[PDB]
Amino acid sequence: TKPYVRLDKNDAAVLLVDHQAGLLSLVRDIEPDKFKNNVLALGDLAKYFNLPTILTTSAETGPNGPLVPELKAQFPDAPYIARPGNINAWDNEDFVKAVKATGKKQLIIAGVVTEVCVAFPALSAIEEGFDVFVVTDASGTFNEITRHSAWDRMSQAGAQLMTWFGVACELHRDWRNDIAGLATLFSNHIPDYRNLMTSYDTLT
Amino acid sequence: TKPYVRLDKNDAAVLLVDHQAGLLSLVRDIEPDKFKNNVLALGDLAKYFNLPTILTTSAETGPNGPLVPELKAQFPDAPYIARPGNINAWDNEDFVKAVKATGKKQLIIAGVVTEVCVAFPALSAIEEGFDVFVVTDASGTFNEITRHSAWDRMSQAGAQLMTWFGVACELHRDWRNDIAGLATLFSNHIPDYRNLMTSYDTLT
Amino acid sequence: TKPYVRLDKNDAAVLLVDHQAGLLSLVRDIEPDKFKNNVLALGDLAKYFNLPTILTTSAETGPNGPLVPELKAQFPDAPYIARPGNINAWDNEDFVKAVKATGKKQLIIAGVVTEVCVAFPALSAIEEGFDVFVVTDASGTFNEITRHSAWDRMSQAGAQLMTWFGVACELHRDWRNDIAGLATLFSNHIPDYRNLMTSYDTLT
Amino acid sequence: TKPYVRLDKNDAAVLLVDHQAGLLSLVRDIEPDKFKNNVLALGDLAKYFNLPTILTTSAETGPNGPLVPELKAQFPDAPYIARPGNINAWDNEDFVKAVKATGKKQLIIAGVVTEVCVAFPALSAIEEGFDVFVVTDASGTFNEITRHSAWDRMSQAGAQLMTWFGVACELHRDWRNDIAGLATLFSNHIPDYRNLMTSYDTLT
Amino acid sequence: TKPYVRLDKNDAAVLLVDHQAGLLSLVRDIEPDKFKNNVLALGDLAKYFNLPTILTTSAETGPNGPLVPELKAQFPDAPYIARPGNINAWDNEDFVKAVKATGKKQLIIAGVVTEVCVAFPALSAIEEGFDVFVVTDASGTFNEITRHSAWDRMSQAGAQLMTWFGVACELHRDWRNDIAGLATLFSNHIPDYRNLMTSYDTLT
Amino acid sequence: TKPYVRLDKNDAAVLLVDHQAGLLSLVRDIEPDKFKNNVLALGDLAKYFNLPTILTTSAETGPNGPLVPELKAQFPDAPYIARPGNINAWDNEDFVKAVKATGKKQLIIAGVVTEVCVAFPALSAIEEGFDVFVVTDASGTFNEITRHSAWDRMSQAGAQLMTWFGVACELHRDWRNDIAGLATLFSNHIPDYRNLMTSYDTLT
Amino acid sequence: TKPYVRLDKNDAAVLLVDHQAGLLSLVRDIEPDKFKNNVLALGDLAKYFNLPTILTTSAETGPNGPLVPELKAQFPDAPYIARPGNINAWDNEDFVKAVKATGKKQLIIAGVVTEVCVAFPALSAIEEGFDVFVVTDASGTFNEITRHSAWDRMSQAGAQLMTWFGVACELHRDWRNDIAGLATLFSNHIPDYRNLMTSYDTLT
Amino acid sequence: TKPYVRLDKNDAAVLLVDHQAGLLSLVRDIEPDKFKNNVLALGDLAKYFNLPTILTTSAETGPNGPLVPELKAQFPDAPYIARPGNINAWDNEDFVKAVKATGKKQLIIAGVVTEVCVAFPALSAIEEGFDVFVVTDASGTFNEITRHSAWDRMSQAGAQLMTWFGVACELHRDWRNDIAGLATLFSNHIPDYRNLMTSYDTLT
Repeated sequence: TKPYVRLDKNDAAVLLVDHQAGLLSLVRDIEPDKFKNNVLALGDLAKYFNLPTILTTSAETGPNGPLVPELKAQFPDAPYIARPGNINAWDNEDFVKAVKATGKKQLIIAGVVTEVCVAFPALSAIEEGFDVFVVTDASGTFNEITRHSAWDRMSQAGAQLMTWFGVACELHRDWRNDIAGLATLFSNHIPDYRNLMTSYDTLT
Repeated sequence: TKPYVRLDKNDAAVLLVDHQAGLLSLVRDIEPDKFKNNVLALGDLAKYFNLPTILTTSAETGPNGPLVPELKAQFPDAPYIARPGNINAWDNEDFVKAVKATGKKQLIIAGVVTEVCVAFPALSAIEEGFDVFVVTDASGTFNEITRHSAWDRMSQAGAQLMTWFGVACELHRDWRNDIAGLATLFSNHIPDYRNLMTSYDTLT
Repeated sequence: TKPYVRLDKNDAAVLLVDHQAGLLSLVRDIEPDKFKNNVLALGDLAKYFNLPTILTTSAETGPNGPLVPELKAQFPDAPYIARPGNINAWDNEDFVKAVKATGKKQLIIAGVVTEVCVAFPALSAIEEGFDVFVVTDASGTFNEITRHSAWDRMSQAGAQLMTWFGVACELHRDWRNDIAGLATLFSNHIPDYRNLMTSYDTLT
Repeated sequence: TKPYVRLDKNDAAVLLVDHQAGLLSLVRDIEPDKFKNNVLALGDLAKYFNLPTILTTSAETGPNGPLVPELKAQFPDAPYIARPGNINAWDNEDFVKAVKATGKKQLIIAGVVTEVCVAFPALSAIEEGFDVFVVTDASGTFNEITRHSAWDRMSQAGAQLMTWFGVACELHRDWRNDIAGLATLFSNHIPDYRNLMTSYDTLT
Repeated sequence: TKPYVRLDKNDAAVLLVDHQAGLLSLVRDIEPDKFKNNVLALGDLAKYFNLPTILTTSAETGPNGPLVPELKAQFPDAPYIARPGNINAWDNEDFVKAVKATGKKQLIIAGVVTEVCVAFPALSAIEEGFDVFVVTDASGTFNEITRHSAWDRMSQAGAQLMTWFGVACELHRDWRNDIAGLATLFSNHIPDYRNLMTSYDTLT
Repeated sequence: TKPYVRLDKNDAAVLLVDHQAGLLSLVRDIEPDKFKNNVLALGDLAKYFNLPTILTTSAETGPNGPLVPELKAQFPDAPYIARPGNINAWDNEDFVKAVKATGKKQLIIAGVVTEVCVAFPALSAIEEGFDVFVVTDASGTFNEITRHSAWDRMSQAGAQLMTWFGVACELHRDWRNDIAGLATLFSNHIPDYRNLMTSYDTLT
Repeated sequence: TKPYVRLDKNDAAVLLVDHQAGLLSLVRDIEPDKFKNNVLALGDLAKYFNLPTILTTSAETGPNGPLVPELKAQFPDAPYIARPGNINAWDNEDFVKAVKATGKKQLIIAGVVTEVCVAFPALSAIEEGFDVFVVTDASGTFNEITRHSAWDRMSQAGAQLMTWFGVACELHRDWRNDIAGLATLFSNHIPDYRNLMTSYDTLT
Repeated sequence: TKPYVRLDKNDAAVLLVDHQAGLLSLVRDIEPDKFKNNVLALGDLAKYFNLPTILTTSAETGPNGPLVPELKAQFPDAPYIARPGNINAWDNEDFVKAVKATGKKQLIIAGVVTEVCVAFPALSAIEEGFDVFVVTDASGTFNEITRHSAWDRMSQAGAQLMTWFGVACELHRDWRNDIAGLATLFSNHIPDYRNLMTSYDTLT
């Protein structure tokens, strides 16, 4: 029937679009403590799984502000495309070149705002033949209407809507591949899971 | 794959349907301060991008009331079709004529109520072969159920659900085309963005 | 493109499924004051537009309770199928016979609970070739999850999700067909509209 | 048109995935009192309808914890696959073997978390040709975003989204098949229905 | 300890302040169907218990609009003070004179907006020595912040916050005083109670 | 300063007012699964701590319905006052005589609806000198406005607003008094605690 | 009884504390469109009623940012105290001296964040003998918990919780004092009122 | 008037009650990411201001679980009272002796669950003459009803309801006392503030 097009840690690249200091103030559909944790979780999983990662920003030398320091620090050697004008990152030639240079068929995309910086390149990438996976809990926007309208638009085009924990699990496939590593990622980003670990660890 | 059918500032017309004084009191799915800002934002972007715009009202000489003054004042030369009876604007011959006279393939539609004044002509237009883009945050209705039911119906038919900021960004494409102009539109309609500008401006 | 399959007052029948006194206590996804008004609005529009209407109940001589008095009183000559056991009304031969006897291609369906008494016959009817329109604001269920899951299932099958005011507007098409009649229906079921009428009437 | 692919009590198996003590603490999209009742309702209906049932857990000898006692106690002879590493149950050979051994075409799936333990095997099963029915109110996850993203993904693939009461009704088809039995299931899991029964019973 | 200052049907007057057609459009803290039902319930109970009732409006010949027709029709002989400018009804001499002429110590107050038309006269009345009971569910305002701030202010001054059903029960005291009358009031304004009545009646 | 007037298991009585099958359908401020669990938790703790308990109903032979079976079954020897007309239970002589016969200074009260069946007797009791503790999560009403207004009124009079778990902990004081007993109460009424217990037990 | 301590336009001063561009990004308990409108409404009413107004900022030459431009522009001659370190404005000598120099007994306070920049000086002022009125809808903070805790603290101390429209009406007292002026204030800050005005005006 | 009883960094002690790994799973009134951040923020501010801090746990060798690792690690020399049975920490002699040994008049309290582990000792402390400040956003419970009922009870007794950021600002008083220190605390626990800092720093 419909094939299950699942994330393959050897055929996926991560695109982090415009998670900038100024732009994050516009994010109100997901509260800040949760949003910050989710964005950092996504960066950590990209690093953990060793997925080619591409960073891009929009007019960072203005109100939009610089890329949040964590991402910059975490991916010092990753392609960093500071777009001076193109709103849709896919319209930037350097950006597309970097994406295609990863040689990956699957693109895991997250950024701000959801309906512009994520949706535009997601739609462009789908037209180009890529398998697109949107991390909806690591992408932010004005409110639930701007968010849900974007979800509808991306889903309609064929984008798979996923969340960071789901992304990590589909990529990892098996705990035995590295229990401690995945457990650390989860403990660092899911207070409830960390608590379960604490109790289990002190008891055993 | 699925082509990205994106807004083209040279191939799009804006249809503002029944944003009337009386009818706005029926809008309860989007709070008034946000709704007013969004509707005015849509009018401002239509003017900014110079998109052929069509205004229409339903039984304005009754409880429905007159078109909100801002729109009337902003588009004094635009086609203004006061429909005496047709609920679906597409059933009004003058309305369809005005729409087709714009010569635009893409129609950006917003109005009240979402499930009637927006959905009916959106569905009619899709049947006629137009590419329809619904501005969900500049369209209002009774509640979330009447709204979401309409979204489902329009999406099912092929309408692209968008929000005003997304619409502006897809139309503009590149900041460099006119930075100050887009920045002004954003500053006037996004308090958070205006604040970022204020801080940046006083510092630089 | 996709044809706009709109309600035709001459080709539509209304199916009111299990709006029973006991069963209404299970409805918690739509608050009671709004739900009661919406159900009565649907009955009033069915009567106003003279649409063949079919009433049905499930094990009414038990906890489920009798059909709410208003509907019984409003459609004294309509087919009334008290199903002794079949959960999906479409599984009741008398019910299907009554539906087909209306000779109508379009079926406007509402009832309780949304995911069972509305969804089951809606899906059965779609398989039989009928054009189905679900009145989502006149159908009730346990909570938003049971509701939204049902919406997804019905939409997936091809059901058009609509709300009562939208249904009335698509059926009427033109105010001039009978202004006072439609205005009365609206005034009786939309407090906000009634208020607009009051102000307009005392002023003119 | 689209066939109504409805649950058949003779052609359906139930898969209960990772409803573990530790993992249930991660469920925050559905409040605990409702979630517990729903999960137990699903187990009770599986038992009532005599549907082949498969239990599976993920790294139960760790923070994830043991399967909740109720399920273990209710299905002592059911296949119980304690997966030591595979996140997607479908990747476990014993699990798939047990599923296929039931000889059932329809799979009713529920578990935690929705977007991983339910979605992954649901998608895998759809690819294998099974008719999948997801019990959305007996599956739990972090929040509404992780949940709704998963719903979109499963629906997109062809999964039918259902809720436990709907599942029971589609399976039973007719009250007369066993009134007391279904009534007991409902009374035990729907406080509102139990109240209707109490009043009716004391009066009659 | 603190005395229970309860409503006495022989020492209470009802003040209905500014429930006008225009002003009701400003009420967004309580949805319209519920609000309409609650206001009409309060009018019905005032009439039922034969309580001296005072109607008052603010600049009714302007955007504020006329008093909702039902109240005017229900209390044709009640004092009706059309205030031409005084915002706080207590500042209008005719209004205060009317309140004092009732000879009642207890004042049941409701109106729109709650923080102005209800709060101002309630605070004035408390200063004057009256026992004030505010009907919070028959008073409307902009949002929950304007509402809750007013509740705090009124409660801080000593006003007793009540809701229409509670008001009716405190006034009635005993069902046996007139079962049918109170039952009718409840049936007409509480859909859930009406349903209970329908089931009970058809069975007995 | 202000003395901590805490629950004393030897000086407290429990008043369960009108938790009737019909009346529970009116409870919409607290969802049914949680509400049922909370009411049964209060009944369980009253039995566990051997507190003198008084059951009372209002017009049970009518739409209001019988007392929920569990309470009747749990307190077979408790005073059971079927009030034929008095809305405020304190106005019923048998009720007050029973309360006073317990000899308890502290009264733990819960019932439906909170603003009438709980608030009225609570206010009456406070006037009489009793220390009143309202169990807000085992008392139900129409919505949050009817609930919060009642809380304000009760708190204003001096009632202490508590919830069942807090009630249990304040009465118990020390785990060591009977660990297993309190643990069982908690396990039976708090799914999260039960899960903690399951994991801990299987591990130790 | 308790005196109604109402706003007197001749004995009130307005304190606008820290409505800075940077600090406004921290405000998430009230959405931005509404918040901006409310802050500007308060500034407009302060100017309209000619109330002595005091502007103050905290570390404006840093992340906190400059005062929003509108307030600066609207009150060019008002005392403007840039506090270099004192968090509670009352601890700044110039600030207190300015407040006392107004000679006003009543202080209308608003600012960000509500639990610090508003609450601290409000509590200080109350201790000093001033009558404090907090504008809760023109004060912003992190979330509803930080907000409601502050309301509790301020109310507990004796502050009167008000909202901008209520503030305007209490100060104005009578429409006839200047109908057009108050009407303009309302029209500019309440979309629903503006709509009422539009319909009324076009009709008359 | 009422004195402003403000936090004094030299006369305040911090009581962290039962923030245990198991018990945190019961916290559902505040989402986990925010709750974790708030608890860690309170621990950080207690350490920053060098306030005598007391850690206490309830039956930690059981389902309740161990104290979250961060608090243990942050306060290695703080009194740590493992209570073997006393639910209200004030009933534990070592606990009270430790509180009194600090010599502090003001007690900043936080813990889980708010209506038991925080409320009980807060009420006990108030009776003993202490000035109690409850950190409502670093205290967790089952839901909003259990939370708000506790707030009411604590406030009624005289406790001051505060939140961590407010606590930090009231203790600090002046930025100049140590700008970098307070800024770091804020940056580490308020993503919005951190973003403001990032933009400001890169620009200056």
